Amino acid sequence: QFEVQQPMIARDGPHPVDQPVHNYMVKRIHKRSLSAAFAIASEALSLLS
Amino acid sequence: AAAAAATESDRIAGIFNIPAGIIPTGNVLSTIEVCAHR
Repeated sequence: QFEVQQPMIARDGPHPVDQPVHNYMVKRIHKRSLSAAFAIASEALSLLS
Repeated sequence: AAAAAATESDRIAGIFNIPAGIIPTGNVLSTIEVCAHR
């Protein structure tokens, strides 16, 4: 959630007044992952026993 | 400096139904919102 406000200028002449503007931007969170390979031989298990 | 009168600005804030004791005149740091959906 971001709320952003935009500055304006007080003006005159043959133009009606303009309204200040809010903007409410939202971005959805993008999920990802990574993994890597890591192998252990059998005899190591044999020795851990 | 002052620009439009700070006392006048605070009075104008007060009269229009806002009971703002002190109108900030400086740097304001709010908290970004993180919304989670589970």
